[PDB]
Amino acid sequence: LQFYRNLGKSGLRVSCLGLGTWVTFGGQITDEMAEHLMTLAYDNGINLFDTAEVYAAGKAEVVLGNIIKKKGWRRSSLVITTKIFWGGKAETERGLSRKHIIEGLKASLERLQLEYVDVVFANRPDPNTPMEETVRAMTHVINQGMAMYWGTSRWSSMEIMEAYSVARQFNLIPPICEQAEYHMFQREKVEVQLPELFHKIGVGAMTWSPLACGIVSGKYDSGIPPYSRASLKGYQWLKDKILSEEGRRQQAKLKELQAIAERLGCTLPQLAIAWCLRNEGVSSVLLGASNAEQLMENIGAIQVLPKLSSSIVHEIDSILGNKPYS
Amino acid sequence: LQFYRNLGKSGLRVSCLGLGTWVTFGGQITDEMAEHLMTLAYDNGINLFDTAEVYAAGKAEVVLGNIIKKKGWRRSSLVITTKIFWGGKAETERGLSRKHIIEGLKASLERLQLEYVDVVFANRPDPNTPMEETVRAMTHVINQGMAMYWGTSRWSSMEIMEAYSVARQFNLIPPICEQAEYHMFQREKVEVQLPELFHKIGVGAMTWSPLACGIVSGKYDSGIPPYSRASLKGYQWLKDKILSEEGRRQQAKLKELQAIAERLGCTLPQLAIAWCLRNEGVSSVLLGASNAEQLMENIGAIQVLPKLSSSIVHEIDSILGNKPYS
Amino acid sequence: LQFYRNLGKSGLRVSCLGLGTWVTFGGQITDEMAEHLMTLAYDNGINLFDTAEVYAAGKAEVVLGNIIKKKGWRRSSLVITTKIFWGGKAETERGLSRKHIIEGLKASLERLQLEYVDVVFANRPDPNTPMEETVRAMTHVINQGMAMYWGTSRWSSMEIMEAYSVARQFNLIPPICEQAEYHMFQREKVEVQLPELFHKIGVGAMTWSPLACGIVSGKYDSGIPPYSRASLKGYQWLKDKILSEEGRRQQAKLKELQAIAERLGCTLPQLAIAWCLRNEGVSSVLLGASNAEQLMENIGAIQVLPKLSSSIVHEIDSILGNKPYS
Amino acid sequence: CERVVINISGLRFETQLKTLAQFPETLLGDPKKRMRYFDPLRNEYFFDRNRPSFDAILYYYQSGGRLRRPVNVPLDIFSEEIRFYELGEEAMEMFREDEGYIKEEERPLPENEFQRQVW
Amino acid sequence: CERVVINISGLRFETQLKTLAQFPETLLGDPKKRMRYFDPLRNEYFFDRNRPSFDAILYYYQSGGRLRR
Ligand SMILES: NC(=O)c1ccc[n+]([C@@H]2O[C@H](COP(=O)([O-])OP(=O)(O)OC[C@H]3O[C@@H](n4cnc5c(N)ncnc54)[C@H](OP(=O)(O)O)[C@@H]3O)[C@@H](O)[C@H]2O)c1
Ligand SMILES: NC(=O)c1ccc[n+]([C@@H]2O[C@H](COP(=O)([O-])OP(=O)(O)OC[C@H]3O[C@@H](n4cnc5c(N)ncnc54)[C@H](OP(=O)(O)O)[C@@H]3O)[C@@H](O)[C@H]2O)c1
Ligand SMILES: NC(=O)c1ccc[n+]([C@@H]2O[C@H](COP(=O)([O-])OP(=O)(O)OC[C@H]3O[C@@H](n4cnc5c(N)ncnc54)[C@H](OP(=O)(O)O)[C@@H]3O)[C@@H](O)[C@H]2O)c1
Repeated sequence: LQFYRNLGKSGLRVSCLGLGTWVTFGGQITDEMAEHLMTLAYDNGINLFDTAEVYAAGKAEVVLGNIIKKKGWRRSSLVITTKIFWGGKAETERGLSRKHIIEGLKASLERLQLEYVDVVFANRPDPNTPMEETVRAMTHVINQGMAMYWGTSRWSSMEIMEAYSVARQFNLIPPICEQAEYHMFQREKVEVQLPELFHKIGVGAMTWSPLACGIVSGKYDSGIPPYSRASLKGYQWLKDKILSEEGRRQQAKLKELQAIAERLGCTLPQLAIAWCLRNEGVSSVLLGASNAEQLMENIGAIQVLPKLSSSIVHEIDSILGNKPYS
Repeated sequence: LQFYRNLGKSGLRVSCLGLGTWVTFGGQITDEMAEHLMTLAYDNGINLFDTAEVYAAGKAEVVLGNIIKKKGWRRSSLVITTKIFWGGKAETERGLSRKHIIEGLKASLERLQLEYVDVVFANRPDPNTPMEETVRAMTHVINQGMAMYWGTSRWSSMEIMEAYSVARQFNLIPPICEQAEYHMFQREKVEVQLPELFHKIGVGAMTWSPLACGIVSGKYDSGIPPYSRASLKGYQWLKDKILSEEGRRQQAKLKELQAIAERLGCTLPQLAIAWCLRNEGVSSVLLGASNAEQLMENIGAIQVLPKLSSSIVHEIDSILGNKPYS
Repeated sequence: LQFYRNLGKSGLRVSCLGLGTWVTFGGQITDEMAEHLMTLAYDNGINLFDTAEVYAAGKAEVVLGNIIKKKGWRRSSLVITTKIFWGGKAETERGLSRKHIIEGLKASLERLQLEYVDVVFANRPDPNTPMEETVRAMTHVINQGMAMYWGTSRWSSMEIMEAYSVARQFNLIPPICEQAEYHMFQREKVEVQLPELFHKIGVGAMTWSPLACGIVSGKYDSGIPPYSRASLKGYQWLKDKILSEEGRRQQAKLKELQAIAERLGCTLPQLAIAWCLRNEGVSSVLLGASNAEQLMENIGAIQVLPKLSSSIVHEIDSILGNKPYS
Repeated sequence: CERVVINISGLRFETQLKTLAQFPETLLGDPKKRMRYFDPLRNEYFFDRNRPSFDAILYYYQSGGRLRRPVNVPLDIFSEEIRFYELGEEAMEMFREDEGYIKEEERPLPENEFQRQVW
Repeated sequence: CERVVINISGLRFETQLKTLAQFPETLLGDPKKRMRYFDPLRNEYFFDRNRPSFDAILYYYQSGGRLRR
């Protein structure tokens, strides 16, 4: 219904759909495609773009940066996020130490050709760095105006709660967002644990992989298509998931869901993406796309949203059989 | 009596009259007129100049900036204020989010060709942004030395109290000022609610629209003169007020007040402006003027100030009939 | 076992061996040797390089800086430390006053040709400067991003505890590290007092002079070799130690230790350096070397580390006779 | 071990989260129930209630179930607090009988419910 | 709900503003009356008075009118 929404309880307003740059930018797709993909997302009102130092060893950032600079879009109209954790081969080039958060963000910001990102994320938790150091560094880079806000990714509730608690202890800035995985086959965290953090400390969920890497598109029904992600060099891990006992158990479930899709008169991907947004707990879904067809289709998930009755939902829940007890 | 006075309890000293730039600068009047209008106000001791990102879509700021730079006035002799809230058509270009306060003020400051403003205002309250984020952003831009101080505009007492309270909670900077509407037909807030905040937390009132957009000048007695504000493209809202049942009820009251005006040997506008300053609760009145005649006349309100006996006041109160029970 | 380890409990990761620049850089050895010495240490995985404003009156810093800039090593892969206390002949050019910490670090940073060091150290305690001023200055330079972290050198537990305590009092940054002397003939502090601070407030020991200035190499058995440190102009103090009653008492003890060395099939220096790392309380040992032979040998201490059984240790303890009661 | 700040009218109490998890049916033991009193600005649970009582309420959890009325707190007041904090009817009756109030020197079902002949 | 800090000789008390608004004629219930004891630096009302008593005074408001010494 509402295309824009507060990221958690922060005053930051995001389109309910964002465009990511994992696998694709500076990697799988060309820069021409990337530009086209961004221009499309932007012209349809998407203001949220997610990247990371790790993606294509910085190249995703270079490309995203170039597009922004080429199109001459007003910075105030964009919400750019980047994630920090893996920034190089040297020992001190990874993690959430003050040294890496600073050096990492600075390197990212340079590649992006931006003075700041809107949200900077801890890309995963760091058992080797005290919370206090991490929260201080995040608070430092915001105060340096290198970020507007900060967020966590793949942290547990306790980890997020701890970060928040430490911020209140030392009068620092709490995180506003957790970037968590969410699709029909990965629900536990976003559906049980995150809403409690949202109500308690106002942290919002910005979710990733709504098509579970393309799996939910159904395209893997008969195996590994050429030019699919599972087919790419260095995605054997995914190919293995897809062709596993559990991977197949899933594709069987897709066939049933496909029935529900044709009934609402939409594609399966649209249903799945729309399914992720079905609850106000989720602030935005980060899309992935290797072409303009995939993206324009995915944007269509929004039209599906009011078609998701509580009965269509209970129906999907039955076929999936993976609704987590709260 | 005292031409300069502390803005609230801050150490900032303002002329009891300021010159605004709403409607006029970069809009209704020419840049030559604007320059002349500023030079006049300045040479008569006015140090207070109010603008906003919203005004003439930034053009008021461009013009005010040019004048300052042309006349080569010493920055330390000027008190420049700007308001932030509506800064563009994109979703993230409005409100009091950290992102917009920073990007908004920065854009303003660029247009103005200044390194800082003296006071930055929340142009209205923002229900979509937590107080903490707003107070932090305001405190951030002051620490960046982009503003000397910050203020609220059109906030309620509770909203101002909340901002103050949050500042004390997190050891941030409380606001020093509320920019509120005040004229003979709009008294409630400035006369009841604001003095309590002044005595309690030292917030001062810097009031706007002392002539209720020109209405109090009496010039609308027989209708809509050509080249009056109500006549301008995009001020139908005002034309409608003026020609309403209540709008007319008022103009009838002006005719009576006009008697009191000729008795003190001053114009009606001078009485009204002087009437706003009659209480030490009001720190400054922001004037509007489309010509030098209007401005030089309005500055004359000061001579009227000692002529305002408690009996002249009780008299005005009777004819108006709108004195708010405290 | 583990070549990299957290410096104390900070997220900063250091090679268990670092290379210092005392006596050698810009002093005893040539810049060609210095470069070669650094390139060697670096290519063997050492990321830790220690210097000080005092060393060769700034010249050690100039040389270390040049090498870094010549080799074009990525800053994020290096951990540069410098110590501050003695920065010149004028009264205000020494100590831990806000003035000197700032001016001192800034001067160092300029010489180094770096925007920041990773850790800045109080080079010794300052009885003439209140703790609060020192902790504030250290916290200031970190916030200015001139250092990532700060540490103490030659402070007592109480002094370190006091610095920590003051940081918590005023919400500042506690120190992460004490740079203390540690070798077979100087054990008391690192073995008794520092582990308590590590467990309590997470301060790590980065130790210096593992060969007690070359003494532990055994090279002084028959006196003062030419081109040895004790032979250098301005190291009479050391020559005197070496040829003292106690200095000789020690060299006799080296001869016994040499037996243990040939039994483990390593040199004496390797045993001593490895001996310093034997306990997880020690985060890194800062090496000194006047040639590439001395350095490549010293790096070999790591191979000796698993050969240090609790019985080899009790054996060394007996011959030394200086194990401190805890 | 994560810790919890409970603010009873300005009087700050601190305990461990597991100390409270020891009685999951009580208000403070139940996340959904206490969620309503959480102040995100201060990271504490605020209760606009009786100060002298809470001492014992918190000690109940720490002691693993001891519930004694502080000698300076009236009977009717302290009882109301037990009721608010939802300590449970078991803990409540143990308190009732420890406080010095006996209602059942009885055989449970005889005196009250009795006779099966409606007549 | 806006909250109020009452400082009785260093002993900090906290209540809701509506809890006090329940008795508008009393000193603490009356904005004009308590205004005199407000500390803008600390955002609290300071009273240089008896500590052991206030406990009951505040409970009076919370209990809706119970006043026990
Ligand atoms: N916070 C984190 O740790 C984290 C982790 C991962 C990702 N992310 C972010 O989240 C974003 C999510 O991206 P994702 O890769 O996970 O997205 P996804 O929705 O799970 O999958 C997108 C991929 O599936 C295929 N696909 C997309 N739309 C399709 C359609 N309509 N029909 C058929 N196939 C379609 C596409 O190309 P193919 O042809 O190659 O299959 C695309 O690359 C990333 O870009 C990244 O920014 C964050
Ligand atoms: N904080 C806020 O949300 C807020 C809101 C509004 C304004 N403000 C500020 O406050 C300032 C107040 O300006 P205003 O427009 O409200 O002022 P005003 O005093 O209510 O009216 C000024 C207008 O009335 C007419 N007028 C002025 N003097 C006159 C005179 N002596 N005789 C006859 N007509 C006269 C003028 O031109 P015409 O010929 O066109 O009538 C002028 O444009 C603004 O410039 C702005 O900076 C702040
Ligand atoms: N925090 C502080 O107050 C403090 C104080 C002192 C030092 N430090 C730091 O710690 C570092 C430790 O250096 P150090 O001078 O104390 O080191 P050391 O290990 O005690 O001695 C190194 C010196 O002994 C000789 N040597 C080194 N390896 C040898 C080997 N394998 N065989 C025979 N001789 C060998 C070398 O040259 P020669 O031929 O000239 O003997 C070298 O200059 C310094 O560079 C400095 O950065 C800190």
